[PDB]
Amino acid sequence: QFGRDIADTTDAVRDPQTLEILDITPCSFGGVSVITPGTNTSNQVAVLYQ
Amino acid sequence: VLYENQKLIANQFNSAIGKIQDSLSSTPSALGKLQDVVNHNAQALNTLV
Ligand SMILES: *[C@@H]1O[C@H](CO)[C@@H](O[C@@H]2O[C@H](CO)[C@@H](O)[C@H](O)[C@H]2NC(C)=O)[C@H](O)[C@H]1NC(C)=O
Repeated sequence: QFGRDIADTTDAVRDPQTLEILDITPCSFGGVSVITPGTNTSNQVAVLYQ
Repeated sequence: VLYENQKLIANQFNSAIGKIQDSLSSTPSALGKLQDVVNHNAQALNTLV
């Protein structure tokens, strides 16, 4: 019916309406970081996605 | 003693370098610490999940 992996997480699933199989990959998560100089110097910042 | 034995020292050093180049691949258990630390990191990350 459905697959797993080493980390005990679901990776592949089979729909009932078709004999095909659909893979599962989680939505892209990631931390955010703020590149910045001193606020005495400038007010601008740069956004970095990890 | 270096200047009366320069060719001998050069030959010994080159033979030792070739020997250690062969011995870094011949012995399989010569990389204990790096493999252990990366395997420990992988296992500690796996046991949390
Ligand atoms: C469950 O319903 C789906 C949706 O109709 C079926 O999928 C198709 O159904 C049509 C209608 O007969 C067939 O002609 C196709 O061959 C079906 N496609 C596939 C891939 O099966 C599905 O067969 C149904 N499940 C059953 C009847 O067990």
